[PDB]
Amino acid sequence: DEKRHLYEALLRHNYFPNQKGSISEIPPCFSSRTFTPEIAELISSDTSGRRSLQGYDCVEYYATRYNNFPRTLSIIHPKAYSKLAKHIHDNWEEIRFIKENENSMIKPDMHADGRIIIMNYEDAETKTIRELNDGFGRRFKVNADISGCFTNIYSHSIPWAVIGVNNAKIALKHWSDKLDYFQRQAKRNETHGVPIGPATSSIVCEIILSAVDKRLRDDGFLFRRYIAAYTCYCKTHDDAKEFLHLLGMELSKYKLSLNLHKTKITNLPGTLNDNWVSLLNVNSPTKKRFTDQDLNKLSSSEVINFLDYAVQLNTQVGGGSILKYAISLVINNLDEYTITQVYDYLLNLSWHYPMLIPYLGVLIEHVYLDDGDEYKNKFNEILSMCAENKCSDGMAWTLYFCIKNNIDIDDDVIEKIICFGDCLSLCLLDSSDIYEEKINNFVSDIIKLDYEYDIDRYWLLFYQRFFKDKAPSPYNDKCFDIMKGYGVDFMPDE
Amino acid sequence: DEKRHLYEALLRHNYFPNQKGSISEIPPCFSSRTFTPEIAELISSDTSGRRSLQGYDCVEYYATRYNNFPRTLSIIHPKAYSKLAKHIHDNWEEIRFIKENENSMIKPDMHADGRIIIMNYEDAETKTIRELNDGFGRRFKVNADISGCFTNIYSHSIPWAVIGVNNAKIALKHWSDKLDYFQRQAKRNETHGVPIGPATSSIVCEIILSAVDKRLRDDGFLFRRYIAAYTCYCKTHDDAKEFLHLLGMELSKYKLSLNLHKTKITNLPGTLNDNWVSLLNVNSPTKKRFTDQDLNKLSSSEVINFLDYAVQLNTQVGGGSILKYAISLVINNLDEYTITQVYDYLLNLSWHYPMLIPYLGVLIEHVYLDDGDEYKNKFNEILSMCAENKCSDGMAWTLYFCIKNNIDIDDDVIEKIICFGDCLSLCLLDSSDIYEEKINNFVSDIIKLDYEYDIDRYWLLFYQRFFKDKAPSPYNDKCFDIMKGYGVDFMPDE
Repeated sequence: DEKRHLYEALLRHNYFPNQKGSISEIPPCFSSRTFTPEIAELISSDTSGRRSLQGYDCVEYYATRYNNFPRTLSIIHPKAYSKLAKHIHDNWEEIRFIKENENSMIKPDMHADGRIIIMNYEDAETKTIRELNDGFGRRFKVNADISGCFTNIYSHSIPWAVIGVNNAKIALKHWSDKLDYFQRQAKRNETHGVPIGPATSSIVCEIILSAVDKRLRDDGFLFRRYIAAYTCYCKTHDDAKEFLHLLGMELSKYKLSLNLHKTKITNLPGTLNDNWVSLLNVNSPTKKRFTDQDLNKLSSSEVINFLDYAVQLNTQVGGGSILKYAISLVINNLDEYTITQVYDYLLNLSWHYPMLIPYLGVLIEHVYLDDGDEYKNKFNEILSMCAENKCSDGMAWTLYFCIKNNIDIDDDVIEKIICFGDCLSLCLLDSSDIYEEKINNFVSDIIKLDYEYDIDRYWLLFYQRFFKDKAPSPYNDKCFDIMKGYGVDFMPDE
Repeated sequence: DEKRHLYEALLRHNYFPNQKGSISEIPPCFSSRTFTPEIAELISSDTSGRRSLQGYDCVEYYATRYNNFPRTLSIIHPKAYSKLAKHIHDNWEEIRFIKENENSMIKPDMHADGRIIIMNYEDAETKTIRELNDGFGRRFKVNADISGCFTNIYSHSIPWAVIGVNNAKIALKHWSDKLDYFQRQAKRNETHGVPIGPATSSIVCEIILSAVDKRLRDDGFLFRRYIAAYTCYCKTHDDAKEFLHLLGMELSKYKLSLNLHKTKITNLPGTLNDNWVSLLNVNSPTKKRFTDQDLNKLSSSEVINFLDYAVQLNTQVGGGSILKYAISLVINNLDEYTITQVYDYLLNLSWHYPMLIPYLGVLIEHVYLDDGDEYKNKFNEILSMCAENKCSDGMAWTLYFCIKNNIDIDDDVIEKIICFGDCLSLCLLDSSDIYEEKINNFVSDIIKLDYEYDIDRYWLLFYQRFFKDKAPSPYNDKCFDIMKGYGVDFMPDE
């Protein structure tokens, strides 16, 4: 069924931040499968325990963007998440109108892997044909962005999108009001904001933005939405300015607004992709597939020169993720002579740009890591940099490389891994079991605070220790106990 | 006393958004004096009525910045504001540590006019001497900004700043907890955000940011804060990067963050002001005062050419409010021959840039407005533009000009003044009394909603109608009644 596929997707696949489909933002050690929908029903049914704080906090995760900026992905506390996912499942026949929207490019969809939200998933041919087809006969292309979107979505506006603003205000139960309550329970009983990364917040965002899409559609606008980005194709500048006005009205009705540093009108014909994308692909040494693998295999100077050219292009343009695109272009066709050189270049690029650390997972088997302890000092210097810059995805990926490849990790860099206080980093140090006593000091400092929001901020670490019998639950409810009795592990093996 | 001066300042002077000291963001028709502290005590003492919604909403006001961007100033609902101001007054001996901070340039201070928060108030000589004195011997100048500041200040972090994060978490009454509650009551019982414009939110921001200033001070950094902007003077780039790191830590401890599109390191010697400021002042035709007024009086071509040069400079740089600075340079020395020409140039500039509309209040007596109904169509075309662009300060200033100069206003532009739904615009239309019946339809649509937050969004309009006996109170509490019985008028005459 599609209800069952959504129920699997909300918990087994898209609970953790898993929207990016090329490389994940979270290392593959953390997996949210075995958190089955029946365990979510049992958690929702459980009513024990008393909480002194309204709502639940989230395990935080600062992922690095192309400009090294942090984006705070969140792992919802699972007692607050099981109710939210179960509510979205039970109400799916009244929610699936977001699937029938045609202006939302990334939306819930029955993906084969098990997910429902995968950004940048559709193939290049259809994307090109759509871009030309919608750019047919038009003069201007308007790009608009919602300012926060994740930051300031109003949860009380979830019924406003569903049955209208004034009908919902008069009505103040309906399914969308309980959805608003359950979404609020996900993040500290707070009206504004949604945790970034779970598909439940993507569904909540799609529900609110589908009314905006409906009103923009009914006024005859050619437009597409990519999460919070609206692209409009306009025969004249009348359409260009009036779409911006109507989008501003429709967002302001649901308390949202437009990012005016991201608004720009560009005369068609522009570029189907961004300009740096075609600059890289035109100069890519892999741009032609030769149908024989020896020809497809690249040389040392070819890959290195393309990587230098990508570095200059990112310094000179910087409009997008130039390094990640360029590295994905050359990463899978490396010859054995290249692997050490491109590996060290990736070490250089991963230090300077910590979002490039996941690509280091491709080469680690082919590179002989023992060497003369060069890579040993490299990964620790990266770990120190990720501790310094407060970057969670680079820290977690580097620690996944350190435990998976058994490379030792220094004490002084751990002094800042423990002091940074990223939860997912501390779960990796927790799964190592060598640093049991520095982990114990941190969790004891959390418990001695007697602040439930900090325990909810480190619920993944606390649950991993409780499931590994190294600690008891810090909660008086049965949620951790129902998780552990059924075998829920958020750091599972194969 | 200073307690009494603060008590006057919170309500009589800095209740309404009144922080800018050159030209106000709100027209002078709206004045918050006669809202005396004794009326605030009587409102706080009153306990009658029942509210179905937690907290109170605010009268909203989208003011236009230099890039035409809106900033949502708020007028707090006065039942939620009287308690907040009275709480800040009673606790002033425990709050006045923000006055003793030396890195906060704009902070509570006993100003002569009656205010405590006036940005851009200190004289140019001291500012120059400070800028050179702090730029003594240093290589780099770091500029950093808090990302939202007003948008995402965490109210629960008000005790965290006051007695420490962990002490406040263990303590979960103390004065800062009730301050957090009263600040939450100002905006819809919401944890995040502060209403922009009242001095109570400036005090709340100063309380939280003073701990950041204390920690940055104790680590030996030369830095200054302008609301949410940190400028640091650094002997090397070590200081430059480490100040950014420490400021990021101290803000993240109190849940804030750094605006990374506003972070930049510039090698000293840079510019004391911004570069466009010296470009305008070097080319300003008023840059030398001649001690005789006939020499100080400017000609037609001089002012017009400087205004064109300012328009090109703003198109070519755009880094700051070039038009407002240039117009303030020439506005007060106009000769009688200039006044019509500079008036029409200001009409052109006010249409294109609606934040320049307040300068039209200087020239309106010297310009013969009857004419051939040219200015009549001008102010209505501006009113239509302000309705279209959803700009509240331009709308309110243009309406203040229309009622004060008795110039007629068209029906079709009022069709969008009523449809925009800015509260302060509708209070001007309300004070006119010609459009009593279109106002009545709007307030009846608000009341028929039975949503208390919309009534709180238009509390100023509702109170003005109730005080003018044109409508009854829409509240079951006595707050409006205690206001009206003592004569509180938010649109007072002289």
